[PDB]
Amino acid sequence: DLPNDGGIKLVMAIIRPDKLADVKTALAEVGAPSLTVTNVSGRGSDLHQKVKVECVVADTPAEDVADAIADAAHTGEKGDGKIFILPVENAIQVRTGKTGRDAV
Amino acid sequence: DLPNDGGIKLVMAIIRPDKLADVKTALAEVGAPSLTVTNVSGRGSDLHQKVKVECVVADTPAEDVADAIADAAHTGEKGDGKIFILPVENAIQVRTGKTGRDAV
Amino acid sequence: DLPNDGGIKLVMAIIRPDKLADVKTALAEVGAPSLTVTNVSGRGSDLHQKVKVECVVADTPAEDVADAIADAAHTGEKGDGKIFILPVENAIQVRTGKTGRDAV
Ligand SMILES: Nc1ncnc2c1ncn2[C@@H]1O[C@H](COP(=O)(O)O)[C@@H](O)[C@H]1O
Ligand SMILES: Nc1ncnc2c1ncn2[C@@H]1O[C@H](COP(=O)(O)O)[C@@H](O)[C@H]1O
Ligand SMILES: Nc1ncnc2c1ncn2[C@@H]1O[C@H](COP(=O)(O)O)[C@@H](O)[C@H]1O
Repeated sequence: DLPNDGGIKLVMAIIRPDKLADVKTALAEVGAPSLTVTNVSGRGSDLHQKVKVECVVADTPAEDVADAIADAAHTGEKGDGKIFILPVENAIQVRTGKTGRDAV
Repeated sequence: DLPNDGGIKLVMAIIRPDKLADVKTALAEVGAPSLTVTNVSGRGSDLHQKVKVECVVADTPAEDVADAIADAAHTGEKGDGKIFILPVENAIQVRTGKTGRDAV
Repeated sequence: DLPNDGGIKLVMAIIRPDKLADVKTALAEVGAPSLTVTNVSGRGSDLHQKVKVECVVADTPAEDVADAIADAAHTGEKGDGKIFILPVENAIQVRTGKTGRDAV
């Protein structure tokens, strides 16, 4: 019935640093603006600089958030990166102590 | 019977950098001192600097660890952050090769 | 039948920075070269510098990847770190939009 089967998901993307601006805009547009960003490096297949974007979601289908990130991060060249979806079992809002999907 | 249903959990917190000291103390007090820290930035709702604290736990209830972090990280102002709990299926101690919940 | 029960896994290692070179080589040798690296700090049991290595895998058994990392990261001294395995529910290749285990 509910998005994400009434649960919580972590959308974790590794993308090109120069695409972060467009990804932020895409996340806002899809209604899930919250995100955490980490400077990382990697290789697919000397490491290349990338950025990790993490969005924990509940109200918004994880697949919709992943699509929004992927569309904005895309260039068509090797090195564009990947998005992964992981399960999250609980969430706690530090300011209030509120827990569960409504804390996300 | 066992804490965390006899399994392993990742407690992942995104908090204010200035609260890391108190969070370290709280983690020690609750008996789960091990942690990994990452410099990150984010927004909720220009990114703001935050810190990610990760604690993989087995012997200590994940909820107790989350509460300890949340209490120490709290200020009452927007920007205090969030704690998320994710499942961990296995753990390996590099020094010994020991595996399972006892490796955590 | 398939590796990882036909699913996807995240292998997340926290190791000594000076072992990253040997870990990269070990990952290539085991046939799972892709990785993402993060500068982190931590304590087990003043934080010490460590490196986080993340490998999302499907075709290669997660346990085999963990063993490869652990062998290369090992020194025998306290501080060698840990490897954790987490479930991943989906993967998307940004360049192509391809999804599922074949996107990993
Ligand atoms: N299977 C994987 N596991 C971990 N990180 C990955 C994986 N695939 C891609 N990455 C990250 O995403 C970046 C771009 O991937 P790619 O477009 O496949 O070359 C890499 O440099 C890594 O940082
Ligand atoms: N749903 C979320 N997903 C990812 N990161 C989040 C989320 N909510 C909060 N954060 C992180 O936590 C910080 C503080 O959150 P807040 O107190 O909600 O403004 C943000 O700047 C982000 O780094
Ligand atoms: N249970 C844990 N949760 C989170 N990080 C850990 C844990 N155990 C070890 N670490 C990380 O791994 C590093 C080395 O661990 P150790 O060899 O146990 O002292 C620490 O400094 C932390 O960064």
